[PDB]
Amino acid sequence: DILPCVPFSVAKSVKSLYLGRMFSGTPVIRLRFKRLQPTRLVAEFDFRTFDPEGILLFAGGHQDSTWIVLALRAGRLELQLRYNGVGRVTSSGPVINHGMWQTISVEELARNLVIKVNRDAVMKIAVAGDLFQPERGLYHLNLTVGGIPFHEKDLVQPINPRLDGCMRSWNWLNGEDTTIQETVKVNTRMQCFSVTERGSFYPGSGFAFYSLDYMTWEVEVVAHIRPAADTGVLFALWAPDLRAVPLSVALVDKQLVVLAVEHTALALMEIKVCDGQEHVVTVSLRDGEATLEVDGTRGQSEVSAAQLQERLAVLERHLRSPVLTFAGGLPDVPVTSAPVTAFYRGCMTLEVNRRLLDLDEAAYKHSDITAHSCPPVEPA
Amino acid sequence: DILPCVPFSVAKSVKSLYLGRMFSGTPVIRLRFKRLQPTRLVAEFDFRTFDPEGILLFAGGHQDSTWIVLALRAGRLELQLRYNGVGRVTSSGPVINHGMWQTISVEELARNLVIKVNRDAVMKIAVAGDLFQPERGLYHLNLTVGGIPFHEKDLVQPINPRLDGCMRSWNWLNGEDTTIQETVKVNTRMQCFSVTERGSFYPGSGFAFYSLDYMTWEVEVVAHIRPAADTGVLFALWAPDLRAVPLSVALVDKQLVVLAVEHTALALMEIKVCDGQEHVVTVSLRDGEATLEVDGTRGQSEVSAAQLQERLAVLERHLRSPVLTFAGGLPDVPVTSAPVTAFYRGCMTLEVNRRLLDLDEAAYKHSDITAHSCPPVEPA
Amino acid sequence: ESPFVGNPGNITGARGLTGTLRCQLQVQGEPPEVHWLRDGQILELADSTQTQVPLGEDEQDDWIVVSQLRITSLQLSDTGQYQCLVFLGHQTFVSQPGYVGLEGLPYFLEEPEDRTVAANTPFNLSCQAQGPPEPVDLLWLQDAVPLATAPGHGPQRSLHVPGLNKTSSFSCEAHNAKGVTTSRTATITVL
Amino acid sequence: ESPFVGNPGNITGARGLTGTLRCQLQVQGEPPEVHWLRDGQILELADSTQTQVPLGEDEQDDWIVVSQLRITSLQLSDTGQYQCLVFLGHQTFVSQPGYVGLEGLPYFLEEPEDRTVAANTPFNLSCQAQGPPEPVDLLWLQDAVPLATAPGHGPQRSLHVPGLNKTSSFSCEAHNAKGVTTSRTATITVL
Ligand SMILES: *[C@@H]1O[C@H](CO)[C@@H](O[C@@H]2O[C@H](CO)[C@@H](O)[C@H](O)[C@H]2NC(C)=O)[C@H](O)[C@H]1NC(C)=O
Ligand SMILES: *[C@@H]1O[C@H](CO)[C@@H](O[C@@H]2O[C@H](CO)[C@@H](O)[C@H](O)[C@H]2NC(C)=O)[C@H](O)[C@H]1NC(C)=O
Ligand SMILES: [Ca+2]
Ligand SMILES: [Ca+2]
Ligand code: NI
Ligand code: NI
Repeated sequence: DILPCVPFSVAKSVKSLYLGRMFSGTPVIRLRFKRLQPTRLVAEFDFRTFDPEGILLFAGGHQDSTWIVLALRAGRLELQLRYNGVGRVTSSGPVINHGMWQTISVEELARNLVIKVNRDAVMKIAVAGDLFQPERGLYHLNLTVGGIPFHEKDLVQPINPRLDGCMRSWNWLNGEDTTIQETVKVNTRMQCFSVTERGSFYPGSGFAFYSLDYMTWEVEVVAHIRPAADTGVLFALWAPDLRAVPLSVALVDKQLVVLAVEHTALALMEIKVCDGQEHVVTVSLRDGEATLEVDGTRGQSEVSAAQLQERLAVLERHLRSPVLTFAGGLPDVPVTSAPVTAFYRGCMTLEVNRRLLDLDEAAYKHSDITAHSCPPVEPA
Repeated sequence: DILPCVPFSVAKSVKSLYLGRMFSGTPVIRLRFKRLQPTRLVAEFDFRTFDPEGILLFAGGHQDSTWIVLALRAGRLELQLRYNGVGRVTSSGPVINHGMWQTISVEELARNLVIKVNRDAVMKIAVAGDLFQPERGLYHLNLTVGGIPFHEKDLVQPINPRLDGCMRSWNWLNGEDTTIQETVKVNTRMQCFSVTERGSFYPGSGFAFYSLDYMTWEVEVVAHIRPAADTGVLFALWAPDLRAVPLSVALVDKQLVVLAVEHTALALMEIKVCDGQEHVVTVSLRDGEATLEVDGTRGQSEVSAAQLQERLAVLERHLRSPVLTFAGGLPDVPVTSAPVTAFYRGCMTLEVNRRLLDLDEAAYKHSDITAHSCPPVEPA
Repeated sequence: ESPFVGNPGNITGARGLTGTLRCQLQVQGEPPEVHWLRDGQILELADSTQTQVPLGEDEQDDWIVVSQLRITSLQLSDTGQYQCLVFLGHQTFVSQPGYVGLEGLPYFLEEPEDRTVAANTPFNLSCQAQGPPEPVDLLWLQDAVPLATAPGHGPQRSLHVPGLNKTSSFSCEAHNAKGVTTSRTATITVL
Repeated sequence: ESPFVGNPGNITGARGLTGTLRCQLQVQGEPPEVHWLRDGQILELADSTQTQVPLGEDEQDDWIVVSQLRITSLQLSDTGQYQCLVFLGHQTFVSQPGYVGLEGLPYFLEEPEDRTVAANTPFNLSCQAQGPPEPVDLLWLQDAVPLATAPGHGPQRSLHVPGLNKTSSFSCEAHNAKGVTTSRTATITVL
């Protein structure tokens, strides 16, 4: 049994609301309002985030009727409007993804639509109609949080709805009607981290993977990490059909990183994983070269440029076919399929081929992995 | 130096407001509202008390113009109205002086005046006009708490304004404008006891006195007490002109009560003052008899019915003139003026001549003495 | 079993009061729309607010629905037994019931009116007042003076004044288990 | 010395915003009435609220007065330097000053109007907008499309359209240090 040699402050916040709980982009909350008389829409809440892109809330009727969406794009507030076919999108205000709490609110003051950050206005858009719609002697209006009722492809300007942000002190159309605050108390999985530092956090229970092309052929991985366990798969390539692990970087003990192709190593390097410090593991591969650096300090290989070739030759042959790129772990493979196979537990940001991996952009992110927020290292 | 052998929970409550702070019946707070447009009066607050009589708040204009007063009389809510000479007074609702917190509020809903206890209405009085009055293109209205701007004799139905009650969670005409809550933090003297038990509390720093007649002649004192010091004057009579202490009951050590006339004792009785329990000291005097009981158990005199007469003879001669009745202490007299002369520190209720002494009815109560509330005995 | 987990409570108060009833069920996949039943009938036009929270990873796992009916200005008709209703297939489900009743101080229906009568001439004033709760005891006042020992005693709903040799005024308190509501002060002008 | 202990702060915000200034002095016996000065002049008609708290045992000992001026719908004129004033005998006392300034998104004065023009005929639309703060950069849109790289660039206050062979629509954003406020969408109908 492996244990956390460097635990983190896994302290939630019962009074909050996690908008990134579900990778499927389903709204974490859906409200449906039926009101007797005309009603002005007013939503307000405290919000904290690092994720530069995401959906805060949807409010309105049917996908192609009339609605509004308040979102985060480029770390700034974006507002999309559809008042019957007529699309529209606006963006302004300050930076929101600064990690500090703040107050955001949308409302139908006058015949405009006003958006405020910290009780101060940033956007005033003119609209011609009301969000609440008359249907059978009653006015209705739906409101979803952290996601929308339909497919992003039908928005006005598509966007990856997945938003790893926290929310609290909410008030939907005036009322404290503690109904949400109640279930969120019972479901820790819905609360956020009390304190959030930058990066992506893996709790060591799942993985995420992408369909990346590596075709000559390159393979550059840069993994800023902050382990919480002595062993665990950082980066890795997987061949589905033959359940093979073409390439893989990981941690093991004593105490060191390890580049490898299938069941055989290729280079090692010692690291003090249990000092809660940010290390910069970096691997560079292509026919002829196969180096592994840790904070700018290569390690001695385990091959011989002779064996190293009866490997890179296999690797580049694997890349001639579909290959899933895994982060943090590997599907169910036999223990002898690679040097390490257990899940990584800690903070880790990956750069794969000069590109930065956005866990919201993956093909599949295990749910307990936080896309853009890591808990702090509990100082003992 | 004498020390508290039985301390009490002298724990205040920074978030509260003491309405009985000043014996002079001056309001503990005075608000003056100048408003641009017509304004509905609305006051609400949480209130706790044992005192059966007192003034909660005054609201309105000049003494003989138009105003309202919400008060406590007979432990119930009383409302007095003057809308230009036309007096009026109403009373209803539940008991208020039960010692538990509650919510009271006055407001000008409709063309009536509504009073509620725990968000539920108890009194709805019809009025013909508004409390805010137009003066120089502006509407005005004064509001005093725990007292009135004028003399009780000018009310509509006089009442002793002195009210020993606590207030918190207030809101005057809508606003949290933490202005009161601020100074009350800096002035402990304005906060109340966190927990309040029944009785009157003497902190041992002053006294209270009345002008009671004792003319034959009687002198029956019944003092339910709960000491906090081994020595101290419970009851006492004082002759101003000659600074004499005609009669006096007190505590001394060992550890016992002591009836006395001027410098000479007359009877003693042991008591376990330091067990924080309620004792019932009782003294009965008149020519011929002079007994002292403690929980229904007399003590042996120090006289001889011969000396006891060359005393009661002096006493009844003292009563042939003006005599101030002191509770808890004595003015500055020479130490040899009586057996005990230091102030009593603890809870104590006095019955003088089949009549109950109301500290609010005294001629002078030192300010740190709480008329109808004693702090609890801190269990150690 | 019954999808419900939380049943409506009860709300009683004076006319005008706004309050809310709420039931909360837990279902499997895509939550049903929850309706409100009052006295066994369907409430077609009423303010309600449903809060849906997905417990699973998809929209086909367990959900938590909570619906709260809101009564704005509580009047008399809104009085009754209320309950939640959800359709799960061709089947039907109802929540335990909750009851909402009107209950406050007396409400006047008629109050002493102002009059101007010839001296020493007889006349009558009136003073009706309804509950609930009932019964409501009346009690007149002349120049701010009770005309009887206590409520319910003396004239009520109709006070006969034999005559007045000078302008006077009458009030009319109305009491009931909740408290008291005094009427306006009528002024009788003499000639 | 000066009776004051607390001086006014500062309140800046958009038109409409309600806010409050407040000074708090401490005096000896029966507190004075506190007035408000704006730009050195006396504010005769303004919402204010004085809170007096006696520190002594009588009304002749030390008092704590706190006066707060409240500005309801903050408009332009309310802008200035504000300060408290109390008369202590024939003498006079003023508080440190506080300043209240208007500052929010752009305010339109003229917005693109709806029109119905003959095909391939020229016409013009207008779009004025004031601050503060200034300067405010304009930016048109055609059928939801910018007609320039960024605000301030391109036509402004007056856009000339050479002609339209089909009904189209124009908007007009207005930007300034605070943020942006988009105008209504004008629809030009072609014949
Ligand atoms: C608000 O959202 C709800 C979804 O909860 C919509 O309800 C669906 O409406 C369609 C068409 O009316 C039905 O076919 C579905 O079966 C409904 N689902 C449920 C659970 O009732 C509703 O239409 C939306 N209303 C608005 C504001 O347009
Ligand atoms: C509100 O209370 C104030 C405070 O006492 C009253 O002001 C006094 O009014 C009298 C008569 O106009 C003046 O002679 C005094 O000089 C005032 N004192 C102060 C401190 O200004 C005022 O009368 C009350 N307002 C009303 C109409 O009830
Ligand atoms: Ca995102
Ligand atoms: Ca009293
Ligand atoms: Ni069917
Ligand atoms: Ni003068």
